[PDB]
Amino acid sequence: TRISREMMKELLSVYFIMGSNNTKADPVTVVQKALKGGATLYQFREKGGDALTGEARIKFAEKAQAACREAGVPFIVNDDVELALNLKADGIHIGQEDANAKEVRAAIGDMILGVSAHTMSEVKQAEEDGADYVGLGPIYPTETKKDTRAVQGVSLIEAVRRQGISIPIVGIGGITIDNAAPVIQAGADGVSMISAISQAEDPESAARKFREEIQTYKT
Ligand SMILES: Cc1nc(C(=O)O)sc1CCOP(=O)(O)O
Ligand SMILES: C=C1C=NC(C(F)(F)F)=NC1=N
Repeated sequence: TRISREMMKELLSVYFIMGSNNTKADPVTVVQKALKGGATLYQFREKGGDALTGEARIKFAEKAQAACREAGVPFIVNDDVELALNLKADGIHIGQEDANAKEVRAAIGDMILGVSAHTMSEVKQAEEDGADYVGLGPIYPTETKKDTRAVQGVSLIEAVRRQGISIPIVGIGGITIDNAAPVIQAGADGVSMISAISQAEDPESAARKFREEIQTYKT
């Protein structure tokens, strides 16, 4: 069957997202350090300019997935349903324009399904379509993606919970160790980030601090 709501919420705690172009250091090493530090979930997101393509992309994906397996953390693939199926990934994350969530849910069996949502209606539709979790953002100003909607703070998260919507939620967009707390307090089940860890001088320590911080506010 699909993942349980309870387990999904635990996995979203410290959700690290990264592609080879999000760090000036060795990509594979940064991922391994994030996992060693405490990341509870990892998403393979290789996009933008200078992104790896073809065999080079697959090899990185395979290495990232191996680090995830060895750390006992699920491996999520961004957008590429075919790759997710080919690599036997633990899940897939899709956006609003990328595909038809209902069709993706049917094609991936019981894999974890994540959908990016930005409005109340999108959140409700995602759950109805079969999503196991929703990614809401950008919470704070970001420069890593540079193709996001306007910053929305934690007001939408609060509104969703106020209505009684219980779907697992992860916040994303400009999240740092210093602004993560309010996201959890608003009702999110975790925080997702790229730069806060990928560009940190000490990725392992960064993930560790996030782990402790999220644990504290979820308690
Ligand atoms: C991939 C992505 N999506 C966003 C959204 O708002 O949907 S924000 C984002 C990435 C931002 O990375 P960082 O943690 O470095 O700000
Ligand atoms: C654009 C995105 C928004 N949210 C998430 C996640 F945090 F994983 F839900 N991933 C993305 N790729």
